[PDB]
Parts: sequence; structure tokens; C-alpha cells
Amino acid sequence: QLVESGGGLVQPGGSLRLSCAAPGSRRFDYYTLGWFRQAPGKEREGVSCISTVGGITNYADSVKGRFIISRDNAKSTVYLQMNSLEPEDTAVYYCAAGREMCAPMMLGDYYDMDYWGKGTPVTVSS
Amino acid sequence: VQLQESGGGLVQPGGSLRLSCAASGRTISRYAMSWFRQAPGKEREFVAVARRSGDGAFYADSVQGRFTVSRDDAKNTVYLQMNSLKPEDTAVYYCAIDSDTFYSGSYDYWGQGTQVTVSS
Amino acid sequence: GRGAAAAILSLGNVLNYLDRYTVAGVLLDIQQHFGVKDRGAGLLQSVFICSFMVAAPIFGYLGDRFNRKVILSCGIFFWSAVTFSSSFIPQQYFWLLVLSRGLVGIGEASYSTIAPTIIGDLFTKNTRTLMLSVFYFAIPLGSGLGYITGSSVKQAAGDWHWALRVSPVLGMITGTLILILVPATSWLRDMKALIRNRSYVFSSLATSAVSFATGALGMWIPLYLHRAQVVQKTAAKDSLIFGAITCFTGFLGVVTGAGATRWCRLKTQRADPLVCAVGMLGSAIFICLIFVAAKSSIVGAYICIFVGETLLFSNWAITADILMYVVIPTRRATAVALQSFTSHLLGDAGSPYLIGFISDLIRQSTKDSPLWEFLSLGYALMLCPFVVVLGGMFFLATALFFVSDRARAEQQVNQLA
Amino acid sequence: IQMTQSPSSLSASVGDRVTITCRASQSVSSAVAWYQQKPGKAPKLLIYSASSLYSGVPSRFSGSRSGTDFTLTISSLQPEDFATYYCQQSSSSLITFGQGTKVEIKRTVAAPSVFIFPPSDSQLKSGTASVVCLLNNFYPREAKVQWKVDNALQSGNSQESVTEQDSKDSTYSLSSTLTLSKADYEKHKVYACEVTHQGLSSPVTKSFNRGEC
Amino acid sequence: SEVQLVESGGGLVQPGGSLRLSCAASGFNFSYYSIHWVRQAPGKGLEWVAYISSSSSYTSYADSVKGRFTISADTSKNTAYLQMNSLRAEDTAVYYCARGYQYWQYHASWYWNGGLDYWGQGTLVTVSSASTKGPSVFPLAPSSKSTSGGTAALGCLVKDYFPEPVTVSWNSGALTSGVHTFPAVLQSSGLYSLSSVVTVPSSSLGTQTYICNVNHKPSNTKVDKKVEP
Repeated sequence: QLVESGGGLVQPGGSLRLSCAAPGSRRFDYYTLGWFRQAPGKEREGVSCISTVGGITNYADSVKGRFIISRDNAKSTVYLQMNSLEPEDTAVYYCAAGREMCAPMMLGDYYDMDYWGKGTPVTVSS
Repeated sequence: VQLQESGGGLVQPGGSLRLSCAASGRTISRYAMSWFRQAPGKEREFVAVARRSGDGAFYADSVQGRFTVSRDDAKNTVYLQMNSLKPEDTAVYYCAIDSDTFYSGSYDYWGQGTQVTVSS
Repeated sequence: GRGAAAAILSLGNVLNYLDRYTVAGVLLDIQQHFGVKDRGAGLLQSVFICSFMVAAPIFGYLGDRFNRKVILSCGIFFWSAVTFSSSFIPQQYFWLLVLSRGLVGIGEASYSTIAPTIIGDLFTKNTRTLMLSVFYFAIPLGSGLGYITGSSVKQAAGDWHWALRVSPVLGMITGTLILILVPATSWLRDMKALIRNRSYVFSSLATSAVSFATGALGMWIPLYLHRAQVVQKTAAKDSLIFGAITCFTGFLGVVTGAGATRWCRLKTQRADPLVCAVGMLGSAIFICLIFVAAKSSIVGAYICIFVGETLLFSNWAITADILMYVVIPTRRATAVALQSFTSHLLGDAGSPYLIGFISDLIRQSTKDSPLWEFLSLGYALMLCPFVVVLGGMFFLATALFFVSDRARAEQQVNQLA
Repeated sequence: IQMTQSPSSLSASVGDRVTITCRASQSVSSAVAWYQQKPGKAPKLLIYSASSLYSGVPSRFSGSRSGTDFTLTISSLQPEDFATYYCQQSSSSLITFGQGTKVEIKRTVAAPSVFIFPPSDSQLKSGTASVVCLLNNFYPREAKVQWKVDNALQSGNSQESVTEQDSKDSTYSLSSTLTLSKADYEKHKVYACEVTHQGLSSPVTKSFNRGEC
Repeated sequence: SEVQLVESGGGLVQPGGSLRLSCAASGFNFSYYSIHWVRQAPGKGLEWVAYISSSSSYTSYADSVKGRFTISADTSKNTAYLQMNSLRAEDTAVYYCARGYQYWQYHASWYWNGGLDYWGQGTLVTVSSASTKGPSVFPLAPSSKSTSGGTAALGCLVKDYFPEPVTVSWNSGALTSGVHTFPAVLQSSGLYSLSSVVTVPSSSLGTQTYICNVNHKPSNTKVDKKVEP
């Protein structure tokens, strides 16, 4: 599988960085990267996805201008950076791998992803 | 173990008085106490009850909204403030201790009481 | 109201593939009964595939404008009746059997085009794939059952005639049950793009090469084995063995390819064409040994054909992945259909006829003996390894441009969306 | 593995401030959740992760941490908020629940009215002596009842039952039943029910003489 | 479609036996969520009972039931099953099935604790060795000892009935004020009992006739009685 790291508790207005890495010698340069989130009373919505070659990223509408996703396949890692959190973002984040193409209106299809992670929690207090 | 009551006397109608009750030889940190009154020719009747810290204080039907009861565990003392007094409030007031830990109402230790007269 | 539909359509597809190869398993008899040669022997399959090719897109179109249960019932009854009636032709006519095969082709194309849309629309996203896969597992089983049924019935009765009259009645049953159980449910601008996608063109040509090999060998090999067993003075179990092999090999390849993909997808991003090319070259190496093993020992020939069949069908489940890897979504409906047409136009449309023509031209300039008939057919079939090798190079050529094609595709989809 | 909540039964009027404390011994120090439950219905989730507010819960609820204890707070109590509240912990492959606290309605203290109900003729017909002692229209709940059988304290053969809070007068009523055989009943002369409560300046006893009329 | 969880399989079972409870779910994907079984005793708090995740590789039981219960799942029908073996007397309770988070173990820590969000209604489970029996009704007659302040109380006692519930009224609904009914209480033998008490003005004891009326459905009985000194 994959391994996710980071996560914890932050105050409003802070920032937080998570990482998702492939154990061992496995490469994941075919296509493998997107981030999802789930809350304790709502269904699982997608947050972002990044593509194979050209570094094209696509986000969801509720999180534009606050999140940044980055890829690095020299060390087999993917990174997620969050700024300006609010009490609404308290949820658990997941790393996922599939074949379809990075495009708008393809974020919400979480039934065709080939590899899933186990996820880490982020909590925002007041 | 002894109980001393003080603060009684004669007051004008509409006034206020602060009665005090003190204990000796017994720790009042883990027990509850009560105030009663006895009118001349009438049986002693309920006034108020004071429990451990965090359990509030309970008052009677007649004086609801006029009387207050409070504790002082540092000096092992309790206080009762009466306001908006009326002539009919003339009676002897008594301070009693409850011995059961769960507020069952075992009034074993009684006080001497004090006179409270309201007239003009 | 769903499981019954799935089961009935599955059995329908099994019958579809069972009523194509009943000609091959009795081919040796037809050539003697009607007084024809090999040049005319290949014409039957050639005409069948030509009719299927011209037929399929039209019923694909009409399937979206009238009801579909009616079309399925009409088509199944049509080819059942025609195949029943064709078996009564006298010995002085041959064009009637040719016309029979054409009509059977029309009906079969109808059913094969319109069944998947229903069996897909009556299910949701998560479970569509499992029953579509069960539906598609009807190909190898029916393919083998064709040879087995033809040989068994022909041997049992004592005349090849009833080889074409046992199947239709079963179809006559199904033609009613679908009317009982299943419930009712700018391409030119695309072309200017698809022919500018190098991987798409090369994959299409490679699949054409595979189709050439499959059609030629599947039609002709049993007769070659009969001639081999005759010349070596050892001689019809021949048609049975082959069938059994097919019923297994089609599965193994479809597994092994898939497995070998999930590994190589984790070490690089050129996995699929490389796996296909390596498998195809191995298949050529083992196939070219049948034509030398048959002249010494027959079991060696069977082992060689087993390994060749295993390695040859590996790329059956990969080309679809390439096509959906390098083409934007709103073109896929076009990009699929064209390919299938092309896959038949350069493949099974003219393969058996060409093999027969070469064999007859060889034989007309040599003495007529069993031995030279053997050598004629054997030398004629040598073209299959050649085309398999050529297809292998085509997969290497697409493996070169795979990455650039994907980059262009992502840019297009994001620009449009 | 067990928690403790305090206080176990608290009374407050409408419009006051309410605070409830859940104290833990397991090593999370911020992982407790809070649930609400009403008579006869399934519970609802109220707060999770010790600080976050669930989807749809009224905003007047709040929760926080202090030391190694956790606090739940209601600022503006409303008539639709009398129920039982629970704190949840999860330390390992186990998950544990607390003991619950209950919120009631307060009023002015009222003494009970005591009645003694002897066996009936049909009750004595079958040989089961079931004597009832009834307390009506009192407040607060805690009150002790004692049986005396010929000046002797008896225990271990009685049962009690108390009702919910009245919808109009907001009082409780208590029923204590003592069960004996007919033979045991026939061996005595005088029975008494004694009750002691906060509002009673002296314990009050009611007596019953067997066979007298 | 809204989320729904429905329980099934409740009822009455003798000691030494076994039973099977089922929780059926609709409106959500089953494979991303876990399922918990929780119980409540009639008069006590809640107690966690069992845990199952989707892939049958993560299952857990509490200390008080380790070895007695088994837990299983079926993802083809969206169902979860709990099998109870070797029951005893202390197991009478109401059972609920609720939705988890499917990996609460891996990421439960200092600051998360997750939670259980959607609950069902639950089913009742009784474990007793008695057989069905009809209630007996006795009077509780007023006298000079039951009159105080111009008001006298009087009652009727319903004893030895199983199972609950029973319905009690007075004078076929004539009296609507000042009636107190007492919750059912268990005994040593295995049957239930309660009593009903009403208060009437003292002079009203002179003429009006008061009828205690008891309706009990499972044993098919309806009983009337009159309460006079």
C-alpha cells in the first residue's frame, strides 16, 4: 500500500503539511496520486488530484486558494499543504491511486481508484 | 461537639438580618445542615437546607425569593440572610446537622436556637 | 427480473459462437461432396466475415431508435431458419451454400451488436463489470464446442448433413424466451484526430495481424493434422483434441497477461506494449516449430500448439486499456467502432481464401499425391509466424510513443474541461 | 478501565448554567465523546473529539478540556433539554462508556404524605401478605423508609418503586412493598412504616394493629 | 436516499440456548464503514458489545463476552450478523446497531476519538424461564387511616403477570385526574407486579362507585373490580 504521515491539531489561521509515500522500491510513476477527505456525518468527497507528466493539478471548489498539492518522483513522495483552516475542515484525509485523467468533474468518482491508503486525522480547535 | 447560634433579636418590619451558626469539634466539610423555625404556639417548621459544595441550596415554600443560605468551610460556619422581613416572622430559629452522607435527613444534632422578633 | 435476463443472454452468446465453426470440423467432407477445391473451401468463412463486417454498424445504429427485444428475436429466428434450410441443397449447386453463410452472418451480427447494451443498462456502476465479464466468458467455450459438436454428431449419424440441423432447434427455443423474461429498457471531426495518434494506429495494425493469424489457423489446422496423420501411415479424434485445448488456453492467457501487467506497472510506465510484444515474439518462436514437429511425432505438435495458443491470446485484455489510456473520453465511442471494422478488413476477411489460393497454385505445378498435398498446405501456412513477428514490431513501435501520447491526451482533456 | 462522572444527579431551573465533568484514567487526555438520550428513544451524538460540534446540534452546547478532566456545558437551558448525558472513551481494542448524569427541574421543598395499606381479603385468601406503604407528592427524591415489625428493624425482604417527574406539579411518588407468608404475618400484632426526609423535622411513623376494627 | 439501519431478530429465549441478530443497512456504501453492536440494560448505562469491519479481518469483542459471541458480515446483501451462544440471566437488554468509521483502531489517539453517528431503533431480548400466566387483581381499600386533609387515597394491585405490558384504567375512563401508575418491578420468582393509586375528596367516598379495570392482551383477559370499604 501507501503510507501517510503528518496530522494533528491546529488553531484557526495556521498551516499544516502532510506526506504520502510508497514503501520500498516501488515507483508509482504510471498514475497514482489524489487526496480525499471524510467527515463524521457526510459522504466522502474528493479534495484534489495531480497528473502524470505535466504537473497539472485540479482542486474542489470549496478548497480553492487554500490547498496546494505537489508531486516528487525522485524520492517517491507526494505532499499536501493547507493554509487558513477553519472549524469546518475537521476530518480524515486519504491518499489514492487510479488511471483516469486529471480533469474537472472527475474528482468525485471514488469507485474506480486502484489503490487506497489508511488515512490520517486533522482537527481544528477554537 | 458543640453548636453555637447567634445573630437573633428585634428588627423593624421590612428589615434584614444575618444569622450565623458555628460548629465545634466536628468537621462540616462533608455534611449537610438545615435551618428551621418555631412560632409561639406552632410546631417547628422547615426553612432551608444547605448541602455539600456543588449541590446547591434548597428553600421552603413560604420564603422563596427572600432568604439566602451559604457556607464558609474555612471557619466551619454557615450563614442565613433574611430580607423583606414582616411582623409575622417572629419565632425561634434553630440550626441542625444531618448525619447521613447521602442527604437522607437524619437530624441528630440540634442547636439552642435564637429569638427573632419583628415589631414597631 | 435481472438474473434471468443475464443467464438467457449469456446462453445466447454461447450459441452465437457455437454456430460459426461447425463448418470447419466437417470441412473435409464438403470438399468431396460438392466437387470443389481449397480455393472454394476458404470462400465460406471469407464471405461469412465480410457479411458480418458490413452488417454490424447498421444494427448498432437502429438499436437506438426501435425496440431491441424485437430485433434480437427476429435475428435469432432468421439465422436459425436459414441454417436449418441450407442443409438440403443438392450436389450440383455451391452458390447456395455461400449465400447461406452470408445470411447466417447477418443474423449473428445483429445479436452480437445489440446484446451488450441491454446487459449493461440493466445494472449499475459497481456490478456491471462482473456480469459483463461472465457474458464475455462465452467466447472460448463456444469456440471449442463448435468443433466438438460438429465432429461428434457427424461421426454419430454417419452423414455430415445432420451436422447443420441439431443446433438450430435449440436456437428456436431461445427465440421465444427473450420475449418472456428480459424487460424493455459529428463523427467526421473525430477522424481528423484519431489518425494523428501514433499509438492508436500502430495498435490497430497489430490487432489486425493477430486477427489474421487467429482466423487462418483456426479455420485450417484440423485438415492439416488429418493430412499429416494420413501421410505418416498412422491414419476423427483430431477435431476433439483441438477443441479441448481452446477451451482452456483462452483463460490462461487472459490471466497471465493481466498478472504480468500489475507487476510491470510498478517498475516503469511502458508496461502494456512491452508485455504484449514479448509474448507475441515468444508465440512466433513456438508456432514455427509445429511445422517441423508434425513430421516426426504428433504429441510434439500438440504441445507446441498449446504453448502458442497460450502466449498468443495474452494481448486480448490489454489493447482496450491502451485505447482508454491515449484517447480523450468524448471520442471513445468512435475510436472503438472504427478499430473493429479495420480489425476485420485486413484480417479474417481474406485470410483463409489466400491460404487456399497459395496451396492450389503450389499443387497445380506438381504431381497429385497425398505427400505433396501435405507439403502444399504446410508450406502455405508458413505466413502466420511472419505476420506474428510483424505485429510484435508494431507493439514495440507503439511502446516508443506511449508517453508523449498520454501527455497530449491530458492537455486536450483539461483544455476542453 | 472505567471513568467517573460528576455530579450523578443535578437539578437546575430553566435559564441557568449547567456543567458536567467526566474524569478518565486511560491515556488519551483529549479523546472523549458526548451523547444525549431521552426516555425510550435511541441516543444521539452531541459532541465528538472533545471540542467539535456535530451537524445540526444547537449551538448553545459547548465542551472543553481542563487538566485531565473533560467538561460539557449548557449555557441557556431550554425545556427540551432534560435527559441523560454520557461520555465515551476509546483506549485500545476496547471502547468504554460512562455512567451518565441526569438533569431535572427544581422547585420549592414539599413534604410527603404517608399512607399505610394493609392486606386485602382476597390477598389473604391465597396466603401472600403484601403490605404497601405509600408516599405521595414530595420533593426532593431522597427519602428513607423503614419497616418496624413489633419494634424490630427488618430488612432484606422489601422492594421500592419511584415514578418519573410529574408533568404538571413536578413531584415524585414512592411505593414500598413488604412481602411475607401468611404464617409469618399471623405471628405479630403491630406494624409500622417510618419515613425520614429533609423537610421532616422528625421522622413520622404510621401504625397498624392486626385484627382490630 | 437517507441512511437507514434496521435491526431484526428479537424476542424471548430460554437459558442455555443461542440466537442470531441481524442489522440491515441501506443508503450507503458498505465497504468503507464499520458496524458496532451496543446494549442497554433496563435501568443501567450503556455497554459496548461487539465490533466488525467490512473485510472480516478486523473484529473485536469486549471482556465480559470473550468466547461466547461470534460476529460475521455479508457484503452481497449489506448485512451484519451477531451470533450469541451460552446465554444467562444477566443478558436481558435492548440492542442497537450503529455505524463506525472502519479504521478507528489505527488512528485513535490523543486527539481524535472519532465517534458513532447513525443509530437504529434496537430490538428487545428477554431471557427468562417462566411460562405465560394471567394477572391477579386485589383491592387496596380506603379507611380512616387513608384520609388526610379532606382527601383519601385508594388503589388496586395487579400481581404476577408475564410478560409486559398491561393496561390499567378506572371506571372505563371516567376518572382522568389524580391517578398514579407504578413502573413494573421484577421479583425473585420471575413474575412482575405493580399497583395503581388514586386520590379523591373525602365526602366523595359517600356515594360514587369506583371500578378498577385491567386489560391484558397476550393472555386475553379483561377484569373489573369495585373498591369500597
